[PDB]
Amino acid sequence: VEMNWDPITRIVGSLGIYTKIDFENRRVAECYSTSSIFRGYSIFMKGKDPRDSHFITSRICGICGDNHATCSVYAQNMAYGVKPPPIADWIINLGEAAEYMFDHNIFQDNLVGVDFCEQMVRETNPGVWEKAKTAEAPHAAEHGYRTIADIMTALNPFTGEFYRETLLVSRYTREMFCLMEGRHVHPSTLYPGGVGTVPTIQLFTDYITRLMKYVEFMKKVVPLHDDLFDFFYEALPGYEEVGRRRILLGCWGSFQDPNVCDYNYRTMTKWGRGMFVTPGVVVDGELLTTDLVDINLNIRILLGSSFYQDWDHEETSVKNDPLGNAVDRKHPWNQTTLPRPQKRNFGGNYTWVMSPRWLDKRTGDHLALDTGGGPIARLWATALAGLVDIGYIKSTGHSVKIYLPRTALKPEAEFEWKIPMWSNAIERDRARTYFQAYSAAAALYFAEQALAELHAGRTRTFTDFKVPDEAIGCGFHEAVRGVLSHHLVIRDGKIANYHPYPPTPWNASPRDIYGTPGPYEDAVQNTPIFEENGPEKFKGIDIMRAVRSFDPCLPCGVH
Amino acid sequence: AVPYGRKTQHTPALKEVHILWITAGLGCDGDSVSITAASQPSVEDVVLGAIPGLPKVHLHNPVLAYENGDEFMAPFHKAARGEIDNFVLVLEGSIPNERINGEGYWAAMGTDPQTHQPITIPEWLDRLAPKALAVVGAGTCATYGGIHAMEGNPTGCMGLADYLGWQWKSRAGLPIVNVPGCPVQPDNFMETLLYLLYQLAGLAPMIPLDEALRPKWLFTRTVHDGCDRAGSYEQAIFATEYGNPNCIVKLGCWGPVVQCNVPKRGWIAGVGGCPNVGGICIGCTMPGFPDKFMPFMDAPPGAVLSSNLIKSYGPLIRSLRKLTKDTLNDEPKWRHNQPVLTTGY
Amino acid sequence: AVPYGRKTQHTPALKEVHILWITAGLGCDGDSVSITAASQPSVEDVVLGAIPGLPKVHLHNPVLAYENGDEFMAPFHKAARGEIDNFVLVLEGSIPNERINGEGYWAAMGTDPQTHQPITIPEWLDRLAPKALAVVGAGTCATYGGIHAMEGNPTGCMGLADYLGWQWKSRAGLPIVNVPGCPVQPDNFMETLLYLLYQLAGLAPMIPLDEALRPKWLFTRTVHDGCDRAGSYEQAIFATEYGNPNCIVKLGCWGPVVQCNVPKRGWIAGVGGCPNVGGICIGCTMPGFPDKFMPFMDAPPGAVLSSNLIKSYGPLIRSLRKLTKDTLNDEPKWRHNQPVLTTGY
Ligand code: NFU
Ligand code: SF4
Ligand code: SF4
Ligand code: SF4
Ligand code: SF4
Ligand code: SF4
Ligand code: SF4
Repeated sequence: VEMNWDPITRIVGSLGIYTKIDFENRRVAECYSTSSIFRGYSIFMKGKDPRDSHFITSRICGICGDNHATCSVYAQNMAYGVKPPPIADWIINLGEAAEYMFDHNIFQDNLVGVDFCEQMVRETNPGVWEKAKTAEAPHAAEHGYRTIADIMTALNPFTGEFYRETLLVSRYTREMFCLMEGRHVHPSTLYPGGVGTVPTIQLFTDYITRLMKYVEFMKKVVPLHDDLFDFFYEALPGYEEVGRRRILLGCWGSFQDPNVCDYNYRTMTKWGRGMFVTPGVVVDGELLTTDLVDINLNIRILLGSSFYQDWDHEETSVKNDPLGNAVDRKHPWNQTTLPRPQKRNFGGNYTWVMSPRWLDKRTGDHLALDTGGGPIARLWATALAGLVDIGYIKSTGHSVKIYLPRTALKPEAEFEWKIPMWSNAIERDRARTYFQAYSAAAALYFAEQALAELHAGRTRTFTDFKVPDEAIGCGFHEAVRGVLSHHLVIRDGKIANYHPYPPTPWNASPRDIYGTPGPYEDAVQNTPIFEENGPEKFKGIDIMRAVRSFDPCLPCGVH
Repeated sequence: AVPYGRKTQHTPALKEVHILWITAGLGCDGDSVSITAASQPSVEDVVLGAIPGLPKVHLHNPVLAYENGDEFMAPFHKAARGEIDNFVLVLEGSIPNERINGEGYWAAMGTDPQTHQPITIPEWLDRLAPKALAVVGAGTCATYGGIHAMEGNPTGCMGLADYLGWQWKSRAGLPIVNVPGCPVQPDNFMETLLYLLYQLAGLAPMIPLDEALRPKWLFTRTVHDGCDRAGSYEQAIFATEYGNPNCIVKLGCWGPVVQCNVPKRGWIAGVGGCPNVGGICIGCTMPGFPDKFMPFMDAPPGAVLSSNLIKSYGPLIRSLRKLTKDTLNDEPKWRHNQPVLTTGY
Repeated sequence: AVPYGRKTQHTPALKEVHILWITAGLGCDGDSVSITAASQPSVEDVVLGAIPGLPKVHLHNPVLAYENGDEFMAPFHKAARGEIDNFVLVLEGSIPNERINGEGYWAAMGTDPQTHQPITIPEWLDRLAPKALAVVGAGTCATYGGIHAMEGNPTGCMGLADYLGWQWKSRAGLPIVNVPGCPVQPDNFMETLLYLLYQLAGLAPMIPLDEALRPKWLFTRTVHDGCDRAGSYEQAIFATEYGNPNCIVKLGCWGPVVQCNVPKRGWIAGVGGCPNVGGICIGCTMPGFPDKFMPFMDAPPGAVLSSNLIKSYGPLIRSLRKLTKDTLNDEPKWRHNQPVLTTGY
């Protein structure tokens, strides 16, 4: 049966999912994902002043742009050989934490939530609604909803009590964000070498005051979502199978330590570790790298199924890294984007999204590493590292301990996210909620550090720099949806090459030359069909719940 | 049972309205994401009809919609046929040049069963545009082409005016409505949409736009006109490094020549901003954006002339302010705890 | 069952704190009513300890107090008996001169348990101030005497520093903390109060104050340095009547020589203010208030000078910007739906 949905709504950008599904066996045979928008950032960025990168790259996406700006400012910092004042990177962390808090919350309860709301469940699984009404939520003591069916109704678009509330929560978290970065989603106060934000006791007062409100909100929302997700695991035994794949997770680190980070490629190994979200490839249940130089060098962009001509006969610009290592040709630093507009055909050429893969030195495999969301990839990597000791966040090895102190109306709370044993759709969505507590927890620590710098009197926020005539640069940063890299090249004082690679590019990619599936495809293929409808009226909610788990973002995906 | 006072409730001239939102233009979905930050009025305020007397609003926006895929597109395709007589067209993202192709597409939404062929944005436009009540531009991309109409771009894209004509009027006499910004300032768009819901209902006059088709009450005054760092400008005190609280014109701010209300209005609930909080204006709400502003972190040449200007009287007019501020930081003589009153009583 | 995170929670230096709020000064309680409007932090935020690691707060303020009459004054009397050590004394209103009496009183709060007479404000201060951990003046009345210490006032009243002495210190070393404003700006006070809660917990250095005992980070910069009409000031565009969107210095504004953050900060949640929304600044946060500012609606003497001078380069720079803005309202030429691309690619 040929069932396809395009454009897919309640995601960012124009996505299309075309599939072959076996009803009689309740299985998905094939699958093919496709974008329809190409803008060509790598193209028109060439020849521009390097200092303009973070402003321009921010427009890559309307929901995560601050991540590109940050990631871009990281790279220029490297290229220009400049380290911003310590208080400036605390400020940038506080900003990015708010970005997590905002994005995951608006997406979880207003975009993917609709997939779980009453109206949909009563159109997809009229039986499950009947089941849902009699299931009492295990944590009604913490979130006041008596039954899973009540929670579900609370998610109906615009009418649902919790639906309407999270809109409010997305506003004051954006306010928070704006205190640190000026405006959302495209920052105004971010620069290479520091920020323009004026550090005052007021600045951090207005942030902490709003943060405390987000913290208490999470004491309600963590249990609220565990109960709704634990339900589907109990309501439909085995549903774990939907949207699962091998543990092929990428995490390129998050918040950074001005105590250690000087933004040099060499020392990038070290302060790569000490990031308050430990970077690493996890595969699979096992963890390979503590080093970004390690993971950086192994990145390859393949092209088996994309509308480009490939840069075989295009001149390389970077042969070695700043530490002498060898650099590949299909690596972003040496990439050249030739846009080839052509008719769609799922036999070979059917998406503007390139096919990034990773290289295991041990095995010689080019696996389609994914983010999953990717708060899922993030949490998994950190738990293993056992390297982050923030108090609010603590890594044991088997898990990560998120602690939220007493607010005005609730007492303490701790949320230990244990490795899920599985990488599925639900556990992703489960992870997204847990990371919101992570962000809120982390943000509490950064506010401390910042206030020290302020009380110490060290309030310079910008360190002057000079644009080299010849330089390279790499930016590593975990976006909302997962791993984000920014590879910059400077020749004749201008941008010779610039390629941003957000998390979506991976997840939405098709199969490489080796033919390995696109991270949606493998997850949407292994996906069973626990649905209660046959093709005629069938809307296919189970595949949608799978793609939306990855938290797709097609502007990031094609750029 | 019909309560006296319902007589104050007058039915809108247009009972309902459909908002066809095309986000599949060349751009991010920043203007869609942005408007969910509004409060004056909020996006749920408008759908749930919090302000009575306005047309019933149906919002067809991909990012939020309940319908999916082919069912979501159904209202779009219906309007194309002329079946819908109450839709306003909102474009977000720039219009790609499809003539430079070809057997492919730069941007599209709705794969079509007509031939299994993806529709291009230019096809959608002049298919829906001449049947719409109004065409709204949401974001500097859709209005003027924006960042994606940059020098050296592959798509050769453009704004709604470029494509339709700067004198193009809808089938209801409404010129193109341009709400620029990157992204659109939340309240700005919701203020404009609300204004259109008022005009369509019959309660307001033709929306006052300017020569670039921008809402006059939002885009007339310049950024500098509303910037609080303008004091330090007059006193010839200019920031040497980013992070300083004084004027940053020498640091990249084009504020004196850009038409935007952010500094005066704030970004969200009075909180955000650009130069008023240390972020240089890069002119993101202008037609010339971004090419006529880069490199961003360079001083605008015009500023260089006016900055270097010698204001001789400067340091002494700065003196009496000091001298005057000193007489004002001391209490009158009759405030004391002495045995006798000395106020004048 | 203690979790690892508990190690992050530290016990405040001072376990609990009392705030004795004497409103019985020559005031109007506007400063009290004002802080209920705050949100950064809110009053109920402090009272419920929204921010961890701070001293438990017992707020004794008449306007909100559950306790009534004699039960409300209990902790006051007990603190003057030296039976309370961790209390902060806040005063709101002017301090009267009870030395020109006489039988009777200008102002009293509690009742003497022995003499059974009303207790005057000076008497309360002598018993409480030298025992207090800190003495905070809330409003211009309590800081500098304010509107009630006006020329010709019958009570001959004054502010804290006048009564207690400008170099007065508590028995914890803290100087008088003046928070000017009529009324105090809502978040201004809660931030000062919040800072003091941080200090007492040993989480922050001594409260930085200027020579007038005002918090530095709040009252250093003038009204003018934060006025979003400063723009029209630099370009020499002054309003001549009151509903006018430009500078209003010619109409009564003292902003250039008044130390206050209101226009920059907004009144409540960034919404209001004074000259920034068309209300002249009358210097209600200054020692000289109100006498050195009257009449209010007459332009300050120093203003006549300033405005005239900069009428020189006003015209040129204005036309420079108007012409430049013209160029910026024109799109780049490479935006069009022609058959061949002309972008550069
Ligand atoms: N989060 C996020 Fe973006 Ni619209 C993605 N994928 C990227 O950097
Ligand atoms: S104007 Fe800006 S926010 Fe809007 S679509 Fe364009 S790049 Fe995105
Ligand atoms: S920072 Fe910009 S808008 Fe502000 S006063 Fe200066 S040049 Fe003008
Ligand atoms: S950069 Fe300028 S035009 Fe753009 S939102 Fe900021 S102040 Fe407005
Ligand atoms: S400072 Fe003003 S608001 Fe406060 S008591 Fe005095 S007159 Fe009232
Ligand atoms: S209205 Fe007042 S504070 Fe504002 S710019 Fe003018 S004189 Fe200054
Ligand atoms: S009159 Fe002046 S000092 Fe008083 S609140 Fe207004 S701006 Fe502040």
